[PDB]
Amino acid sequence: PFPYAETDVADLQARMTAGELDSTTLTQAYLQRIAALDRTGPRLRAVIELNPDALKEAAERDRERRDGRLRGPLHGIPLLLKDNINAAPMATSAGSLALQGFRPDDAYLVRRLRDAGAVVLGKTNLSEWANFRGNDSISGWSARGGQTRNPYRISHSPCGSSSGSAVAVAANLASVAIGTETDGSIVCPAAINGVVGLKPTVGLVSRDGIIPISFSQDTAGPMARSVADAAAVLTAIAGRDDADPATATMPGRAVYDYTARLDPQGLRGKRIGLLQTPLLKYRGMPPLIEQAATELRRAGAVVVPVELPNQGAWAEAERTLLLYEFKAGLERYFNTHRAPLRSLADLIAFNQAHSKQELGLFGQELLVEADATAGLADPAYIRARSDARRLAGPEGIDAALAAHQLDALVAPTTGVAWPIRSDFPGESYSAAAVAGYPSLTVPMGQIDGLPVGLLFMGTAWSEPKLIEMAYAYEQRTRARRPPHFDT
Repeated sequence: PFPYAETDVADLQARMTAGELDSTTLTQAYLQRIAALDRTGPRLRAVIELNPDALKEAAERDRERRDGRLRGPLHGIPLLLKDNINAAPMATSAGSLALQGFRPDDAYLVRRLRDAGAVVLGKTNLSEWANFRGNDSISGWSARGGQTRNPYRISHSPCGSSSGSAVAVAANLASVAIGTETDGSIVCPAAINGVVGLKPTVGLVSRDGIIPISFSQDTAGPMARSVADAAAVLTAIAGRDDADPATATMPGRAVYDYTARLDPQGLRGKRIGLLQTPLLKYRGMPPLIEQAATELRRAGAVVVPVELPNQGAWAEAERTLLLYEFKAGLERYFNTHRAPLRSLADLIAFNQAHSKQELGLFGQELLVEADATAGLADPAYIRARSDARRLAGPEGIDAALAAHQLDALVAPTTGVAWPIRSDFPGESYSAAAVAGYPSLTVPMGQIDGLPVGLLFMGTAWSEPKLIEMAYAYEQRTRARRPPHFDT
């Protein structure tokens, strides 16, 4: 039994601080487990590239500790980063063969994690280009990283686009991980793999140094086995960055310790709206969501059934804004970091030239459609961006919260994992993604051995409250169960 399995960040830190564990031991333990479960054995393929300097980093953190120069709660803690996040000296490929030799400098959030003392173990696989490449795509697949597998049943999907990060955390391949979300890419794979996933308000965490899709919806976020671990990571990565204008829009930003919000009485006096959608009747779901509602009520919260105004009405507008922002953002990123590719057209041409390795399972229709967009000055785009944001936020999530004076909206995150070699109606997480509002999924059980999560959504900047509520729910349920491997 892995000696660090299911061990929280605070506990690992306590052990190292007591001199019973050091970063190099913990780091090498994870690396050995990665070799045994990710590269061989069940071949989870959650890790696309190891950091050659992982041991060096861990050893330096230990020397600093012995010298009495601690950096904080994450000192010596090993973590993994989705492969669309820049982090030297590894490549940042977004899973594409086109960027296999592209090794840009650290993204802002990575600089923050390293300054906090975290050890970067490596990069995790993701649906190629964060699943914004083609139609009928396969979640968790990329040309460079292959197919990531769900550890609860390796024949099934890990979902995406933060596939490797969710799987790695669920399989105890690292303490915590960082993923990114445009629309469902953090909370969906987190729920599908039985872990906690938190997508913050757009602007809380800098997007600088991340291969993008949408500046309107994109955001990095923590993935962990517990809410406390996710809160510790958020505390380290949140912050204003001059390179990302969205971070300047945050009201009253301060050096906030989100772990202070880990209140076991966090649901007392709260009001929650249980979203009514067909997902509540998903096979095997009724008992789980009913039990969750009961736990929330017993914890002191009022739970009332509500419908999200404009549910899905933003679909068309969102599709439009993503196409326009993807071309603009990707080309800006290529230029800023001097990538070997200079345009979206170059990428499209590359995949065609390497069709055997890149276009064998599905195409690149989204890249093609995005390349044909006029630009950000197009009236149609401006209208779409405005409509999507309005429908999902002010007239969506906010309208529901105001109608019953609620603190949050909850619902099952999604259905269960499906066979890889083969969209669940009623999902609600798109509202938070499109509104740029915070969402957080917590394990709430399983159906036929496959994890199911409980989703929490709130208005902009409500992370402190969402964490309090999610933690309170988690502490009285402790529903997560680790995956069982054959050998």
